[PDB]
Amino acid sequence: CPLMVKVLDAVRGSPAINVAVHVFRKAADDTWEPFASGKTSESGELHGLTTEEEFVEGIYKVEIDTKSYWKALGISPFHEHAEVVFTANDSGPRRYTIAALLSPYSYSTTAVVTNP
Amino acid sequence: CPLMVKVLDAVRGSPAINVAVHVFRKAADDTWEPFASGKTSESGELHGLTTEEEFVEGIYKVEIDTKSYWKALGISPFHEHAEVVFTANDSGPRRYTIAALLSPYSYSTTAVVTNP
Amino acid sequence: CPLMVKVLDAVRGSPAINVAVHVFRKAADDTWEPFASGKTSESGELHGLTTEEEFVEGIYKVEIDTKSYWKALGISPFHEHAEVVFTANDSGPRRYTIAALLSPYSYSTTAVVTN
Amino acid sequence: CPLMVKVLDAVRGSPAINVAVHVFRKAADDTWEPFASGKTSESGELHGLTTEEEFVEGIYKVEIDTKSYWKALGISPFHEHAEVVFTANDSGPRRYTIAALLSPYSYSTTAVVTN
Ligand SMILES: CCOc1ccccc1-c1nc(-c2ccncc2)no1
Ligand SMILES: CCOc1ccccc1-c1nc(-c2ccncc2)no1
Repeated sequence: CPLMVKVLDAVRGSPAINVAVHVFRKAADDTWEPFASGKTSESGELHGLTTEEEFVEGIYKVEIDTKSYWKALGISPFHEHAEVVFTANDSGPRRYTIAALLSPYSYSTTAVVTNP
Repeated sequence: CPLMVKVLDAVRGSPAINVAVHVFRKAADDTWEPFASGKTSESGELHGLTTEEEFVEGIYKVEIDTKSYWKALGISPFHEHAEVVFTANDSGPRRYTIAALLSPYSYSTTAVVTNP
Repeated sequence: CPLMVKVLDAVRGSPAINVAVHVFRKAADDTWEPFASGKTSESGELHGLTTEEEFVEGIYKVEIDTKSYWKALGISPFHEHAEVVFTANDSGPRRYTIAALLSPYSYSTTAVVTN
Repeated sequence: CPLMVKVLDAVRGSPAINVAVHVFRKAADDTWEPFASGKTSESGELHGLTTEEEFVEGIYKVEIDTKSYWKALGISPFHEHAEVVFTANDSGPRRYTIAALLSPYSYSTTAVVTN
């Protein structure tokens, strides 16, 4: 519930299904520790990444594997991935949705942050 | 169910709440006939605009009143509105989501079209 | 020089070349009167639309013929066109650039207003 | 000339001026080595990053320091930075422009790859 990812396809006008997403958290030593991962559903959504307990304050990186998606539709895209890096939960727990809209040579991302 | 509008605020990182939306349909005489209207909810969504019966084939215009939103947050924006114009249901009934992401000097829009 | 339009293609990663663009000014009776038009260049730009003398405060609509663009590339598009509607205000900077980034089911637009 | 970066501000409708940009090339051991950097100009552009000789095929990362930008304007931002990661491929056009459109909780990026 606290971290959700939504991915849309701007070419097809559809959810981007079966998109791999990897989440990292910056460790004390400044390396990126694996935090969670998953694949978007048939609605382009990925829930279930983490729990309120696990999702502590920190700097998080959400890596959306856009290059496998375009190639596994038969398209050679420009970007390797879309990376979204942000500090989370630094004034207490929030719920974050990271949304991404994909084209072969472009993407946009936005965050929706709500306080439960 | 067949036509939904979702509006997000890129400054606040939130749904864009209480955004007025007007939908028009192009008439035989090439004028824009009022079709439906409403306001986004606290989740930035507007459902209930039309029914499968009412939502026939045609050219539709979804006008999102972005200028009242920015001003009624105390911001003077650039655009008068965001207009999304498209042919609908021309190969049979589809479900359309029109999404818009707003900034004072910019917006983006995408469509998600699904076949029930 | 006061009004320029820049159009980009998010599918091919290129300027959107030979796109028709029509500019309208809102008239007293709430109708849209033709103001300027042209086709984007090889760099996706359209210059020469108006002059400082002609470009007075008011409500303008920039209609980009995205459907013809995508059709000419063999790609099925969603929108009839992209329309960007804005007020020109003399209290703000002098030169307006209307930029649009096109995909078949999506577009993005922004204004760069500079002195 | 082969690599340019353009940054725009969607809140103010202007170029994003004096934004720090760092470019990295991926090394054999999967680490990111510094390649080029600078600050955007008054037109939101950064030229002069590299030369044709230096800019070989590979994986590049363009990190835009969006958080400092927004802080200097007094605006609370979401992202630490914006990172654009791509492969340079010689089979495609010669000149790369990486464009980014910034908002406090969102950004858009596109590539314009031309000859
Ligand atoms: C939290 C975002 O959730 C959504 C949920 C349902 C449908 C769409 C979205 C969504 N739309 C956009 C959007 C992307 C590009 N241009 C305009 C809008 N980003 O996310
Ligand atoms: C003001 C002229 O604009 C430009 C001039 C030169 C090159 C590129 C651009 C440009 N990039 C974008 C853009 C839009 C949405 N997401 C990312 C980028 N819009 O315009």
